[PDB]
Amino acid sequence: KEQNGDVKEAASILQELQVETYGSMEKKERVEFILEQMRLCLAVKDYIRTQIISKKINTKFFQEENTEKLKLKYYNLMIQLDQHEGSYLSICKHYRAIYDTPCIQAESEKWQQALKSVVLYVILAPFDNEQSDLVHRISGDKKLEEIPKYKDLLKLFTTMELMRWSTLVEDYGMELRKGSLESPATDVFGSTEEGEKRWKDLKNRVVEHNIRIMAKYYTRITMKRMAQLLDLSVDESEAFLSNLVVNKTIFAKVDRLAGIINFQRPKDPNNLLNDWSQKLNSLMSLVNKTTHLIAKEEMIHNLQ
Amino acid sequence: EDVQALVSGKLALRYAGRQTEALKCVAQASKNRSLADFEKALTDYRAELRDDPIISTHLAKLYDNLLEQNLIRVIEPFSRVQIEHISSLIKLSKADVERKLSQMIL
Amino acid sequence: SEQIRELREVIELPLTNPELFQRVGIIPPKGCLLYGPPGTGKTLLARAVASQLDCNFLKVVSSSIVDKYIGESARLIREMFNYARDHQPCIIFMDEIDAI
Amino acid sequence: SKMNLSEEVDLEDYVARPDKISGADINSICQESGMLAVRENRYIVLAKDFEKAYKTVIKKDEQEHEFYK
Amino acid sequence: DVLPPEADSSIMMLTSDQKPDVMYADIGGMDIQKQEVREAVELPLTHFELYKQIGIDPPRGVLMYGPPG
Amino acid sequence: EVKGVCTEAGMYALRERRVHVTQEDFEMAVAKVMQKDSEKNMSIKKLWK
Ligand SMILES: Nc1ncnc2c1ncn2[C@@H]1O[C@H](COP(=O)(O)OP(=O)(O)O)[C@@H](O)[C@H]1O
Repeated sequence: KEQNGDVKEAASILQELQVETYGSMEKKERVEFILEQMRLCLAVKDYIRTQIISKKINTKFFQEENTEKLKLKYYNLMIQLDQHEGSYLSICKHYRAIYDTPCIQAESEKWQQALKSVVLYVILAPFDNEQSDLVHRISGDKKLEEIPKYKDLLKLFTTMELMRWSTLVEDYGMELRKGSLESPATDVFGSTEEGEKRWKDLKNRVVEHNIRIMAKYYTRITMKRMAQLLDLSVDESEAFLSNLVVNKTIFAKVDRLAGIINFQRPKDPNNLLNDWSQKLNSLMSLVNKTTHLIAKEEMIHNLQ
Repeated sequence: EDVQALVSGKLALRYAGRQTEALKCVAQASKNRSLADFEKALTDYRAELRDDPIISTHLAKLYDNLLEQNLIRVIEPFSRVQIEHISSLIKLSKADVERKLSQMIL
Repeated sequence: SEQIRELREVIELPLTNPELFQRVGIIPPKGCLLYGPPGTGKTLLARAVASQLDCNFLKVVSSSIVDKYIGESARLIREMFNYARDHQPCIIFMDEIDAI
Repeated sequence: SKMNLSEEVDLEDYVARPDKISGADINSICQESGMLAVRENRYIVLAKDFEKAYKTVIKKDEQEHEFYK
Repeated sequence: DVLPPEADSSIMMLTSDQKPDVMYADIGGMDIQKQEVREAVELPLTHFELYKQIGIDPPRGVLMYGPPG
Repeated sequence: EVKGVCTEAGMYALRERRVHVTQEDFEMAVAKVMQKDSEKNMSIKKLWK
């Protein structure tokens, strides 16, 4: 803090880190010193070194009981480390970890924006079983209905919720302008260059939402109707269906001389014929349970 | 990538010249997997490396390998396509695509 | 005081950080040789390594595995790993490595 | 090959050396320089340690008492 | 009934997904010797018809020797 | 060790993907099978002349 930090003072502290570890780590102040150098490493834009010296921290937890404003507020720089590439599900697990202390510290603006910041981009994680049950954990909250993004998490449940991306734009004029406190929506999406990557990603997540429900409820679908149901061009639709099928995460196969694509499973002789016997066996068994039941109701009432 | 690492070495700088630059742009074309870039680098340097002391036979093996390595990646989205688009995705003429694809089924 | 710690991070840093063992790639750091007197050093500074996590301990007498045909001894290797599989880095305390 | 070296420090300066090395001790050199960077908290070999790991394992002359040559 | 036998007393049989821990191209440049051991063991095990094509009676044992390492 | 000549001479044709065995295949196999003790340093020999 003589010259208030530069490349040299980050090098001046990284050369003197473990000499205290070499004297005797202090339950608290040694942890408070061994955290401080990696925000200097972020000032020199170092990320691989940052997470190595951050992994020393993880075993010294549960000292936020005696710590008011320091322990789970330095980890707001640890999401800046995972801000870098893509790790969106991990920093929504992080927001539920720092969710607790502003509920201990009973605030209604710092804690409310913790609800705001966590509910924004659980969506922006790619779809998994881990996303599917995490939204089933964080829904049903007694605190989530303070915010009109309870509607949004309801809108991304399942079965399309009859959606449209232009209607999502008209639901989200407020994220820049008004709201109760409004600040993480300007932080996440209202930013210039980090928001715009998240702008294209939120467009990417909603079109990824619409491919799965089309595979559920359609035998075939034409090329022109899929383009107007995804609010974009036919060629950009061809690029989106290409890198998903070579990702082998959605089964589809197109036919582009005529434009008709299909979502059918690959047909085989015996499995189709295995289905006719299965409907038949369920048919014959159910009428046995039916006739057994109408024989009883005939028997009871005939006696009255 | 190690091709550029050798020719930047201090012993290879003694014998620098044209033919080492011929293999650098071939290395970059095989690095980017760009098909016509390899064809352009072959066309720009004739007496360097389309002569076959013992390398142009091996380059033809690497080029004919690079066709179907590019061609298998662009079949999976469809069951059925017309071939002027698959010439457009590969950025090449269509007649050599016909003779190459006919070799693949045979 | 010099040997509380010289043994500490030569064990701690490989078990806590296996990710650096793919940033260059070698699995290999398998521990130091504590040699000298009997004293109290063999039994007491083993409990100094027990200061963080550690625990495990168990015991290696260096005698029940040393049976002559090693078809049994290789099973007597993996017999002790039936509890060492039950955790994270288990710490097999091993007494009298070289004593018959 | 199966080791992230990632430098411009050429290894063939140790190919061209005499003091013939048994094939097991080549394995000791590359693993020692792996220790001699990670223990100093480096996420990559910088190959200024690679000189020291080479000079370490080559010293097996022991004592010989400076006697009977 | 006859149970499936075990022959299970002194087992040193590296099998049941425990043998390999290495591929064939891991060894660096024993090319005269990788070719020679393969002729006596790996080749008569699979292509046994080549020896019967000539009447060779393929060799029984191989002795390797050298410095330790 | 006549068999060792017969096996190693036919082994030379195996690495050539050949079934034909010439007289040259045997004469190379004689020097391969037949060896010596190769008593080195000669001081043992001339201590014991
Ligand atoms: N030519 C080689 N290629 C690859 N690794 C080798 C080579 N020579 C030795 N090594 C390594 O050195 C060690 C020597 O082990 P080993 O073969 O048991 O020694 P010895 O040759 O005395 O039997 C092996 O673990 C191996 O990984």
